[PDB]
Amino acid sequence: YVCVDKVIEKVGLDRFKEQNDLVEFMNQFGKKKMEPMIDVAYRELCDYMNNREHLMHMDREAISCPPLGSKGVGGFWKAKKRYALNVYDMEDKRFAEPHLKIMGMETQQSSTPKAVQEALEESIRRILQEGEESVQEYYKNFEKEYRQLDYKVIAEVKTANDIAKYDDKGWPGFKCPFHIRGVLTYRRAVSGLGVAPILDGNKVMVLPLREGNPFGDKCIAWPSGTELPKEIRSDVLSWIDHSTLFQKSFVKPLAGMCESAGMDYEEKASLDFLF
Amino acid sequence: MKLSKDTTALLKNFATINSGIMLKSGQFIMTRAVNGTTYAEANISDVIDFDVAIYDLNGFLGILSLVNDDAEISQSEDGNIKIADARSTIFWPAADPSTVVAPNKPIPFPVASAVTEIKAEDLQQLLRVSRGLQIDTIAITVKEGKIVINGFNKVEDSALTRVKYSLTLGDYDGENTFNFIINMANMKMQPGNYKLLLWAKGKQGAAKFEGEHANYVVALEADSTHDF
Amino acid sequence: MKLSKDTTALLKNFATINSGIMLKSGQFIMTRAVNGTTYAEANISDVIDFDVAIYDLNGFLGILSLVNDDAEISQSEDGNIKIADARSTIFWPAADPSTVVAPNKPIPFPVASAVTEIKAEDLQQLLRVSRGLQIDTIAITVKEGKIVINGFNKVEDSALTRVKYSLTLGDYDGENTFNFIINMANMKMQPGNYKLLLWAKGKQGAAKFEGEHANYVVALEADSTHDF
Amino acid sequence: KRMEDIGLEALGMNDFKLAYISDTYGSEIVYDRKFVRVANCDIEVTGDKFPDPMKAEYEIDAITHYDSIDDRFYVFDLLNSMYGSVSKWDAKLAAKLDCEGGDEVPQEILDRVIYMPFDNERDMLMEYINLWEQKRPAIFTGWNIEGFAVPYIMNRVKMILGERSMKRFSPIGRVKSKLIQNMYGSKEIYSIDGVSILDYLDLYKKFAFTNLPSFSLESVAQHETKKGKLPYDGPINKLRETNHQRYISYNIIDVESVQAIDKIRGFIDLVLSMSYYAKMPFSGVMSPIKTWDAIIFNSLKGEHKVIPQQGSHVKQSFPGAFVFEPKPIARRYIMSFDLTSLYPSIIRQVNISPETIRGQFKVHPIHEYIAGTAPKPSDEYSCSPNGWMYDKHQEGIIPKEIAKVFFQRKDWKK
Repeated sequence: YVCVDKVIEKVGLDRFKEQNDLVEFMNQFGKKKMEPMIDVAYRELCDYMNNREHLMHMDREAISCPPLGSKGVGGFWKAKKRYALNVYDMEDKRFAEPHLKIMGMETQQSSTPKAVQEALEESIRRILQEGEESVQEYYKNFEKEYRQLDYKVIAEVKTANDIAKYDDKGWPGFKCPFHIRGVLTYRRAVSGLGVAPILDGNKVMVLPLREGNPFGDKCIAWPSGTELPKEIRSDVLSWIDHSTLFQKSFVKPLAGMCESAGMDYEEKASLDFLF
Repeated sequence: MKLSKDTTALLKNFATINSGIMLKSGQFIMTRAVNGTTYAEANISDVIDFDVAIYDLNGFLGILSLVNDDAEISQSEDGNIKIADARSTIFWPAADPSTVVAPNKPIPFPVASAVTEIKAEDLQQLLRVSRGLQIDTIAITVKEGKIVINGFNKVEDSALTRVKYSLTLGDYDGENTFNFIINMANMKMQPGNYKLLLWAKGKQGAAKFEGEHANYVVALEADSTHDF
Repeated sequence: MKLSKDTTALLKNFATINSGIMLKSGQFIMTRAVNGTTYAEANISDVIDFDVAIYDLNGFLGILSLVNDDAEISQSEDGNIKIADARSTIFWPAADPSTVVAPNKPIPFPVASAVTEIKAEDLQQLLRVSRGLQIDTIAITVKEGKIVINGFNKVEDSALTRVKYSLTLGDYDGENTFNFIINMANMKMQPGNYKLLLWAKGKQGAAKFEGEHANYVVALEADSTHDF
Repeated sequence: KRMEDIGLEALGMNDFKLAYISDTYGSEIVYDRKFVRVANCDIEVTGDKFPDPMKAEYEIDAITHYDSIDDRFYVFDLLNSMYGSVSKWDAKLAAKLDCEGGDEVPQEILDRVIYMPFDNERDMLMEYINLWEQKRPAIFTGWNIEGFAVPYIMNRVKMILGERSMKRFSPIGRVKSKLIQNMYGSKEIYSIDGVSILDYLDLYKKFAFTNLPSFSLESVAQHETKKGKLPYDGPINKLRETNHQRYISYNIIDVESVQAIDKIRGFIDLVLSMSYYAKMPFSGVMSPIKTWDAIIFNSLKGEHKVIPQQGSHVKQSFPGAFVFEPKPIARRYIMSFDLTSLYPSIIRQVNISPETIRGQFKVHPIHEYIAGTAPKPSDEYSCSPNGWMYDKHQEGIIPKEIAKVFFQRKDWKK
């Protein structure tokens, strides 16, 4: 994936008024650069190897370019085989609007829910194409929108096992697992609510809580396919800790790309107000 | 050249603000934060002959404190800083201006949206209890007609809703309310009677700690609010 | 609460025994070691309006020392601790009494086998020389016919026979012999003179330093002997 | 064996089915895809816990077998199970829209659905056995079939009817169970001697060059045909007891979705093409080694040559892929490209067939060849960076096969 931007600035970015013109120019540059250069860079290797003829040759399969007139990065590089690009033309299949080619990140990883998957892919598009303030605004918008989202999807799926080992008279014991801790808190809260108890081997959605809740613990867990009891649903919802979950499900990735793209994911310094 | 003890104190405060320092010719000292969040400027009685960039201002001040107050500091023949005392001569190499964040001009402060007064003891109490109460944010706002400052722990509550330590600044007679947020790792004032000048239009907004010896300017995190 | 500086110093010295505290509503302060090896009591003049549990004492006292002594301390609307100065307030969190380890009932000392008295400079000498001389245990005993002290190095001398510090505590008119063994770290007390109440029975024994402001009680390890 | 143990080499093919098929036909063969019976299967099992294919403890209540030449969706339903008896499926009700109580099965599908209910398990399983007998599939596929379908059906017929009826699946009465699936050693595969099991999940996984977050049938079906199914509620385990109707209809669209994918990809046409181009049994498509052995043997036999005995070597892993080092930097203008058939092209660069080795030469540091500072390893003989040396005028058999296949691909693109 050779990175060639010098030719663009060398020719003069002002010459190009549309993304299509830049794409066409760099396509002609690739056409004039590939065949002679690759032929000369392989004929010496062919005579070194002493074969009948060098079949070995590349092409100009893929291109990528940040949209013209915008301040997006275009393409960054988070880790080995973990990156994103804004491809305009795959193997002479031109796209009227650029298509994002993404891999490595959690956009395709099913450990996180699907809503945050859409949110990550949209954020990736924004950073690649739009620019900084767009990502800041989208951050703030989603951050506002995440709090009132339904508690079912934003609850972590866990497996409830060997509960009796980690309980101490209905209270957390030694090395109580986080999901098991939430199950114990649920059992304490639903003590006298007439609900079916959580069974070993069942699946539970876990909603963590902030320190100091009346339940006296940092998490709760409720059985698979069911809802929180109406009596304690409001008390839980008013006391849930979505902050650390949001960061784990959405903030984590931006940190990597922005640190690897010369980008910031939230700003709290001026640099403007002064000189 | 010759520097007074108060001048060296201002240089040490600027070193706390930023490791490096620009010393242009004149009677003014100026240095901005590495990230540019804070800016410290002051006017000194002494004059300066030549501009110089110092990477290690604190170490240079430590060296300077060991010699007479009347030692002369000038440009050495080897491209460095020469300090001549009555009996001793010190060679401190001069740092490159490009390797240290360099200010250009002091900011002509516009009309302040709010004017407030703070005393030395109250500010010292604020900064001292900030470490003990692990406070990282302070919100300056209006509560029952009183312009006040309040402490907020950002880490445990990003919503900035947990009051931990509130200090009342003074009276505020106006319906133009505001909540301006400061990060504790920015302001580094010297003790003294200081005045706050707060300016804001839309997203734009900054604060100014003006004092008898030096004046500093600090930024506002975007979640600051203001209706004027 | 309006507290005096002397009370702050006394309860600071108390904080060494236990990090937390349970200041019950009343007039009497009382702490026990976390491992239950040393108890400390005192009576003050500032009445306690409500019970409060404090996790970190040292930070609380650091905050207290940086405000006016007339700042009124009470319980906030959320059950926390609100201390209001003349023009400021501080919200120190209040812990649950369950998590903070505190002694349950006020402790009386029944009777001493041989009541003695120790002068302030004696304990001061002992405490400054314990660290320098690398001493890890001490013994109060009868030698020559008089009650004396003996410093021992358990680390090297498992027999605790290598005396390093010796000082005749006083006279001894009786027939009961004893060798109480205590560790200097186990005994933490304010600089001052004290009255020793020393009692024993079977495997179990007591030493007590009664003081003009606060009284301490330390235990005696199994190596202690007492013949009556 | 006897010429092996005397330390002498025997040339030709140890395998004999390939020899028989190559000798019997010889010339290139033609075929009509319509004649070969391609069967599709899918099964739904209601169970308290995840039905485990290896143990097969739960009961089968849903079997949909799609026959190609008869072009029929045979549906076997179990009415009176141990999970409570249920009503009988209705075609016209299912064809209707879901709001009135239907399941939105396309009408042409119900035009071919041959539905049969059964009161007890033994009768339904025996009917499935005799349906297999009457219309023996020639290639028997489905989505994730060797993982959940084939094992479950065969374990259940063994645990209910006995091995004497379990072995009735094959036309030659031989159903041998292979145990390994050495990747994690988790599951077991089955082999019915006479029908070529070909798991459609593996066919898609290997012959698509596409990556998806999940390879479950639903997501890939949505990707391919843009046709999901109506959302449902509750765990699947209770569906049979809530609205069993939908249950059966659910499975009926399940088998079709796969057929839809076939109609978009033509995968079974591909498997027929490869099998009849390599003159080899169907299942060998799963293994590239068998395919290549078959084609190279057929070409060499057409050239009057003999293949050597399969030499026994130990496993010596070699260094993997040269991955470049990425600097975590944003690159705005980045032109990316990869060459075509890198390894196949190199195969003609060094002509590496077993007879083409010609010795070794003096080995330089690899960086010398990277910078080109090393001199020519040989002038009249070809050079490779591994210190080894190969002929230039004698074309290898492997390069000849590469040339033939590449020419065929170019001709067929034309």
